Amino acid sequence: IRHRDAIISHLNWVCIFLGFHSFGLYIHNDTMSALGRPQDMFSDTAIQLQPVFAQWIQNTHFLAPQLTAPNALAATSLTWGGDLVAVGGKVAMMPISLGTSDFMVHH
Amino acid sequence: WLRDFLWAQSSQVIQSYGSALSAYGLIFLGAHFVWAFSLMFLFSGRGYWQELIESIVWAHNKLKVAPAIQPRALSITQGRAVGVAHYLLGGIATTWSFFLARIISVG
Amino acid sequence: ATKLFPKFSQGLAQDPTTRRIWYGLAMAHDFESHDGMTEENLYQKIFASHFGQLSIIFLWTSGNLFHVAWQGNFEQWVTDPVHIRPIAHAIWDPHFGQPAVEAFTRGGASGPVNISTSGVYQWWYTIGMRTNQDLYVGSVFLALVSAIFLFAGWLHLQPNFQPSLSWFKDAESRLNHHLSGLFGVSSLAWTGHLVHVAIPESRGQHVGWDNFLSVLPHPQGLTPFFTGNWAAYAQSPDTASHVFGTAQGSGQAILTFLGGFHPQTQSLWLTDMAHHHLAIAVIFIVAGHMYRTNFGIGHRMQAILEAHTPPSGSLGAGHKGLFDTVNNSLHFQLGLALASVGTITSLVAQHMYSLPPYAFQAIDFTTQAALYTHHQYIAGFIMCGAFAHGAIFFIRDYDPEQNKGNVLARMLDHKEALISHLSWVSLFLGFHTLGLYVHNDVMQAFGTPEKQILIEPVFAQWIQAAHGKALYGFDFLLSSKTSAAFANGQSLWLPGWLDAINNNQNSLFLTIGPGDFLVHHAIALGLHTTTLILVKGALDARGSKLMPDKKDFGYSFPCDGPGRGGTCDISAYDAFYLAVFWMLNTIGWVTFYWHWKHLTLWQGNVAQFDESSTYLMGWLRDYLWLNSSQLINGYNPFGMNSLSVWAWTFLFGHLIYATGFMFLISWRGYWQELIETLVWAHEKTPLANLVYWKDKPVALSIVQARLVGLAHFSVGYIFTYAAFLIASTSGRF
Amino acid sequence: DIAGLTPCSESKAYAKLEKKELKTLEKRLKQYEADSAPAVALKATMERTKARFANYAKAGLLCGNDGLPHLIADPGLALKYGHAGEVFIPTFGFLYVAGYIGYVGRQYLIAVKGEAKPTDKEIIIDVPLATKLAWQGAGWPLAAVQELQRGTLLEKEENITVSPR
Amino acid sequence: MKDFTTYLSTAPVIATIWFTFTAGLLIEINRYFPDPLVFSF
Amino acid sequence: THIKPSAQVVWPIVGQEILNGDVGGGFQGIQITSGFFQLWRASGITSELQLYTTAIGGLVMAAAMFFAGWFHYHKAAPKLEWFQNVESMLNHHLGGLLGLGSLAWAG
Amino acid sequence: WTVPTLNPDTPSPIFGGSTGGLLRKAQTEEFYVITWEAKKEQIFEMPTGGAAIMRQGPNLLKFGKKEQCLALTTQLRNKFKLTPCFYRVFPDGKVQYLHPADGVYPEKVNAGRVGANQNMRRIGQNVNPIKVKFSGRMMSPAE
Ligand code: CLA
Ligand code: CLA
Ligand code: CLA
Ligand code: CLA
Ligand code: CLA
Ligand code: CLA
Ligand SMILES: CC1=C(/C=C/C(C)=C/C=C/C(C)=C/C=C/C=C(C)/C=C/C=C(C)/C=C/C2=C(C)CCCC2(C)C)C(C)(C)CCC1
Ligand SMILES: CC1=C(/C=C/C(C)=C/C=C/C(C)=C/C=C/C=C(C)/C=C/C=C(C)/C=C/C2=C(C)CCCC2(C)C)C(C)(C)CCC1
Ligand SMILES: CC1=C(C/C=C(\C)CCC[C@H](C)CCC[C@H](C)CCCC(C)C)C(=O)c2ccccc2C1=O
Repeated sequence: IRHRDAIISHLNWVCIFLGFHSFGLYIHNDTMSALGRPQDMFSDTAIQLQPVFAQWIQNTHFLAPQLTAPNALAATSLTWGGDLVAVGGKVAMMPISLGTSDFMVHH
Repeated sequence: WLRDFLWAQSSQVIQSYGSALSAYGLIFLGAHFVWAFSLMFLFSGRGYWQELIESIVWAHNKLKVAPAIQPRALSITQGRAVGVAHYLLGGIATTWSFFLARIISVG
Repeated sequence: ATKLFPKFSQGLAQDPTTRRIWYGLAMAHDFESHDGMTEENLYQKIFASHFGQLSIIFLWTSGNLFHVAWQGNFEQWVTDPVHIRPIAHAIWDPHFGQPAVEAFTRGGASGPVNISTSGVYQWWYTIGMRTNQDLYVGSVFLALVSAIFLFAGWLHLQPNFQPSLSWFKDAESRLNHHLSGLFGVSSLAWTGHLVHVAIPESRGQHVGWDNFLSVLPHPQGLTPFFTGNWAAYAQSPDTASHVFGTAQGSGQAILTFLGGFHPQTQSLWLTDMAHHHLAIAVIFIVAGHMYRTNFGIGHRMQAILEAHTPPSGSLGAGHKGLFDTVNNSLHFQLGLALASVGTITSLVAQHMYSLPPYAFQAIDFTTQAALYTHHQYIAGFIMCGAFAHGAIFFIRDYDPEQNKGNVLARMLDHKEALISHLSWVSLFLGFHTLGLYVHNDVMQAFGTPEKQILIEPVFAQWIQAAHGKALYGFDFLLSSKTSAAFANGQSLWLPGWLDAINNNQNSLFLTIGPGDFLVHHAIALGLHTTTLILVKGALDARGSKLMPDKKDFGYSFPCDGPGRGGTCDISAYDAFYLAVFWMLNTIGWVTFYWHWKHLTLWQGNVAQFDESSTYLMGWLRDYLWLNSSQLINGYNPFGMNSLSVWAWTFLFGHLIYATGFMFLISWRGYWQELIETLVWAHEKTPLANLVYWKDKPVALSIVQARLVGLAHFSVGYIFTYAAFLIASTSGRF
Repeated sequence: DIAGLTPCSESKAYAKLEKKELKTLEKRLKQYEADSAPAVALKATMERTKARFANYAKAGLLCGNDGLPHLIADPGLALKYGHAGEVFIPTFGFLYVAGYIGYVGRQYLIAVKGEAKPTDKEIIIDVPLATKLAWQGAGWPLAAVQELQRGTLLEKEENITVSPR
Repeated sequence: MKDFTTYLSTAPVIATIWFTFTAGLLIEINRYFPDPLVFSF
Repeated sequence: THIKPSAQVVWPIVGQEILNGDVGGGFQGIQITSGFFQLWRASGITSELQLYTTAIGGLVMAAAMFFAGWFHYHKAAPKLEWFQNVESMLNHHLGGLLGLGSLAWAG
Repeated sequence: WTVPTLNPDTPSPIFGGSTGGLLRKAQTEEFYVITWEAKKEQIFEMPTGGAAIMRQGPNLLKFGKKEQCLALTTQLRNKFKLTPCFYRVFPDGKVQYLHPADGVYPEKVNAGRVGANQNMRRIGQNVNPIKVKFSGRMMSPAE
């Protein structure tokens, strides 16, 4: 309670910073796509904002039965990587690939 | 998100009339209604509604049907609570109907 | 300490916060609240501001003309107006990518351009303009007129040209001159233009300042006029084979009463409009000779008003003491003027789509839609302002002692009855319209559309059949080929009128059904609830049971505190702010109805509206969702087209609307504490406490919050629907 | 032949809609066996559909180009062409019941106004009194007219008003 | 059980009972007289 | 893999028997989204009789809970010092509620 | 009774510091000082957020707002039954005694304070705004 001003000021700042660098990315991309400049967007093709930390964690959990969980036969989820499980012709679960859109929406 | 998610995936909830998913279209529309109805309580204040209520209480007193439990407008706090409750209900039920009508059809 | 900017308020100049800037921006034109304001200085500043508004209007028209002439395709559009799109102005946006430079190259232009949804091309083509030099000269002339009005506004603020307070309060002379000259002689001069320029230019003959004294408007020049043989001016009208702008099937008449539409342009006859403005000019000139001026004849409005006291005391004192009330209150005058102007703006909107006055209008569908939506939203705003200023009158200007027992006090006397009956009509219309729509939605949901409540609008259909629509079989007045009303018009407008109203490809008295019934009752609910909110804010403006001393607090004020149960949104300003939402919804219903009816008419699929407008999933599915496809595909991962700007503007309006939600739901007190924390943060941040504010940051006031939220709301509403309307009409047509 | 509306017995779009609904129902019915619970349900639904169409065409309802029954609100057109049961008769049918409700509630309010705590007789309903008044409110129109003619339905200027009247 | 029947006479309980009654009456009317678009009987 | 889970049947009253959709299994009802079928198959139910008896047990336990509320308020209500035994409450809720519960489900 | 002069040698409650205290306003225009005599060392709530220990004897406290000082005043009077008085201090060094301006608290009478802003009419007896129109500044009929 005695330093609530600092807490709330820094929370306000991070909220504004995140709002800008998350939603203004969408606005920049909308403006560029409307202006006819898809090469200037934050896309997986033009300006890649790749979530490399989440991708690394994905790859690390996928390769866990090999090094860091050797008594497990497979990874906890197929979302980390690997092949799909199809039941009745439909996909039960399959690897989820994270890209620029996933970066933007996670932020 | 507007075109390829909201507008595209709404084709199952708005075309559900005459199906077993018609209740989902009905609740889609009704949740839209409740959501917009929340905006009468959120955008407004108690002082307009108390004056309207007293002008109506005049008409009830004229015909001798003025209740003994005096009609009041909802408190400011209650106005806000009703507004947010109807907002949450409308939005969440709209998403509920949209999601279920979409994914029961396509999945 | 004391600042300089709000020169008109010392209390705002001494305000150390950011509220000073905002309130000086928003109290600038409330001249009555200015420090050291005299009534005479008030009226004089109003006069000067009116001159400035006129100058701005004429400059705006000059700019429209100039850009259509310079960057437009007016000289090519007059050649093929059905096929060529009108250019509004060119685009020079350095943010454009080459795909956008390619996509906005429309209308036969050399580069990126904007397509005019304004209708000014059809208008200027109808009134005789054919070249870009005509528009250039018109723009120069209107810029000169704007400069002249600016100079007049400066001049009539100078000491020996500042008019007295009574000169503004001279109502009889102003009315005489504004009916006779401003309305009447102006219409006579417009008739002169149509007779001398527009009609000959529609007959292929070029008439300009170079030759208009050398060409006759009629082969029998002024002999039929001075001899009373006025029908000689209607002998040879334009044929049905007439092609606009040419001499093929010309006709020699200048004053007709043909009625209906020019068949090639699907527009009103120019000779009909000339005769219209001639008749209206005569009528207004004789109307402007009614009131008493320095010549001993005429009426005094005070006498007329004080004489109109019914016996039986049914209106009490009647209109006694009302001349003083109207003449001394600028808000009464302003409310009357806004009421009338908004009503006639709605009239313009309703008549220009049914009776398109301009050539090759009604085939420019985007133009029709834009004009209707434009003028109807303008009218809704003006009509909200009418009641707003009526409330401001009741608070600031109304004297209950000088209006002792007249109709105006008799209003406040039974205001609870008025408000409760408007409440009943709103409640009934809402209950039953929504209930029938929901019943029909549930019936279409259960796959049983034959159980819908489809009430045939037989009253409006009876009216339509009285005008000659033979689709219903009422055979009453003009649909009855044996009536006297029908017989007496056959030498007159009625052939054209009945050929035009029975043509189901125009918008003259469209065929209506149960969907029209339901949406007209929704429109009625909207009108009744909007005027309920506005009337209730105007009549409870001087006090209520919750706040009996409200007149002492002004028109706008935040609240009266959380006491007495809570007084949020208590003022008349708050009633206006609440009524603007309901007005926007009313006009949204109106323009939705218009646009869908006309989109199904233009597509040759009226059955779509007739079958889907009885339930609201048809409105959502077949109007909002179906017509949004091209709009939202204005830009996609596979490129963009000229609808990219309307897609962007769509999302823009949505964003502004939602931001307004921020100011409407979230209120001041959260933001003041947040701003206090931010103040602390700035004062304690190194390298940034070097920079300090001069105005202390504070959250927006409560009234200002409501204003800003309503402004974001309305701007988003308007931009969203304009984007959707233009993109759904311009995407197909 | 009122507003270009054809009777639903003579309209072809009406029969088209009937056969369309029945085709939907029988295309659902083809999936099940002879007498299943779903088959019974769908056969009952088909019978209800045919009965509904027959009963709407029998009631002299007018249909549009879409084959849907349209109601005639106007008295004079409803009474001239036999469409009074659409909007005109149910109008008074409703108004009877609505005045019933209002008159019963009014009488309850007036009866509990006399008690020492009239407010606690409104959150806690006097059920015997309410049922007495609900039963004797069947003659609400006559009683309301006779209360209107005595000047006892309305209150005089004892109602409260704001300061500018 | 005077207090219990006083509870049952409360506004919410009486409202629940009365609206269950009204809704059941309408539901039974619509079961035995299905699809009543117009007054023809 | 072909039958849509449904556990709610609608009465045919106002035309709402259209919501009783063709979900499969010679059945007409509302396709549920609760996952109860998969949960029951994971528990190894394989019969409607077991679900019925679980329902009866649940009603018995609801009566037990309401009796316990009445008992622990009106008949033998715990003192404040009993609620403030947070150490014992945590010991029992970890070992018994979650430990014995997880052990019983494991069994 | 006469106006007491603020003794600056008064100690302050035991407080570990906050972020809700004085800002540049104290350096620029004005701040506020509240003094009270405590019978024993007691923990009270700071209006700035946080708990402080008032010392046995006289206690001085600085605040940047009058509402803070009167909030602490009402807390000390209602939860501790003390008798605080606070001042307005300017960066000039000028001290203006504020709260018990008469010596007694304003909820009680002292027989010698003059009434101000007392309209001798009813609130429904105010004139209409059309009577006070064009009064120079924008005014209410209550004046
Ligand atoms: C205000 C708008 C409105 C209106 C006018 C209607 C009107 C109607 N609806 Mg729709 N509906 C609405 C809103 C509305 N609804 C909404 C909001 C919904 C969604 C919840 C629905 C959903 C809906 C469905 C799903 C259905 C209807 C149906 C109907 C019809 C009912 C006929 C009926 O029950 O006969 C009742 C006949 C009577 C005579 C009852 C009158 C009441 C009493 C009994 C009369 C008094 C007699 C006597 C004096 C009593 C003595 C005392 C007693 C205690 C013994 C009618 C056309 C049904 C239909 O078939 O439509 C075609 C139908 O299936 N509606
Ligand atoms: C679309 C609607 C909308 C928008 C844009 C905002 C925007 C904001 N809200 Mg609000 N809010 C809204 C609706 C909205 N709100 C509603 C409906 C509610 C419910 C009542 C609230 C309730 C609410 C609360 C309670 C709080 C906020 C907060 C915030 C801020 C956090 C994000 C931020 O600063 O990032 C940066 C700004 C944005 C993301 C906004 C969009 C800006 C983009 C990037 C464009 C930039 C334009 C660029 C400068 C060009 C300028 C052009 C020039 C010509 C002027 C921001 C000012 C919080 C806050 O202020 O603390 C941080 C907060 O505490 N809002
Ligand atoms: C013949 C003499 C005469 C004339 C021409 C005018 C003309 C005018 N006066 Mg003046 N005035 C006069 C005598 C006159 N007055 C006298 C004698 C007095 C003192 C007793 C005054 C005192 C006075 C005051 C105090 C003020 C004016 C103002 C005005 C202006 C009104 C605003 C305007 O332009 O809208 C004119 C608009 C129209 C004519 C359009 C309305 C008519 C139709 C019905 C509208 C619908 C159809 C539409 C025209 C179709 C358009 C289609 C297409 C062209 C778009 C106008 C220029 C005001 C102003 O602006 O100050 C500069 C103002 O404040 N006058
Ligand atoms: C002939 C027209 C007319 C005239 C002369 C007046 C004159 C006046 N009005 Mg009235 N009024 C009018 C029309 C008119 N109004 C209409 C049509 C409405 C309804 C919309 C109102 C509603 C209204 C209210 C509710 C109030 C007034 C008030 C006033 C007074 C001062 C207003 C002020 O300070 O301006 C300052 C105005 C502004 C700073 C403008 C605000 C911004 C608006 C919302 C437009 C923003 C557009 C935005 C920039 C677009 C962005 C788009 C972009 C992003 C693409 C003044 C006497 C006030 C008054 O008298 O107080 C007692 C008052 O409370 N008027
Ligand atoms: C969809 C949104 C919406 C809706 C439905 C309404 C509805 C209404 N508004 Mg508006 N209003 C809105 C948004 C909305 N408002 C917004 C955004 C604002 C800006 C703040 C306002 C500002 C405003 C003002 C200032 C005024 C109104 C008024 C009214 C009433 C007008 C009378 C009427 O139509 O009665 C018909 C009623 C309805 C359509 C709503 C009821 C819905 C059904 C019929 C009721 C039963 C449903 C169901 C059985 C309930 C189940 C409950 C439970 C069992 C779960 C009505 C309650 C006026 C008013 O109250 O005076 C009469 C008035 O003066 N409103
Ligand atoms: C018939 C048995 C019975 C009786 C006569 C009483 C009598 C009393 N109890 Mg006890 N009680 C009982 C059973 C009983 N209780 C049970 C079974 C429980 C366990 C839950 C309790 C728990 C309990 C507590 C914790 C309290 C009481 C209190 C009281 C007193 C007044 C309660 C009141 O106003 O009731 C009227 C209240 C109701 C009828 C509300 C019942 C709500 C139920 C439990 C939930 C229903 C939710 C529903 C499904 C939601 C639907 C939503 C809708 C939209 C569909 C009174 C001495 C209170 C007191 O102050 O005593 C001195 C008190 O604090 N009782
Ligand atoms: C608040 C106020 C105000 C304002 C108000 C308002 C705003 C109002 C409005 C109003 C309005 C807005 C109105 C309207 C009206 C309308 C009318 C009144 C109409 C009429 C019509 C008629 C009469 C018709 C006739 C006919 C027909 C039917 C058709 C054909 C032709 C003929 C002619 C036959 C003021 C300022 C005053 C002040 C006080 C307060
Ligand atoms: C689903 C459900 C149900 C049912 C349920 C059930 C049926 C349950 C059961 C449960 C159970 C049935 C449980 C059991 C348990 C058991 C246990 C928990 C055991 C334990 C053991 C132990 C712990 C041991 C220990 C030890 C050892 C190891 C050895 C020796 C020594 C000693 C003893 C120490 C109902 C109806 C309610 C309804 C709702 C839902
Ligand atoms: C609409 C509205 C109102 C008016 C809403 C009213 C007062 C509440 C209506 C609730 C129901 C309809 C009344 C309950 C009456 C009986 C309990 C119902 C039993 C009988 C029924 C069958 C009619 C406010 O008082 C208000 C206050 C503060 C901010 C916003 C608003 C606000 O938006």
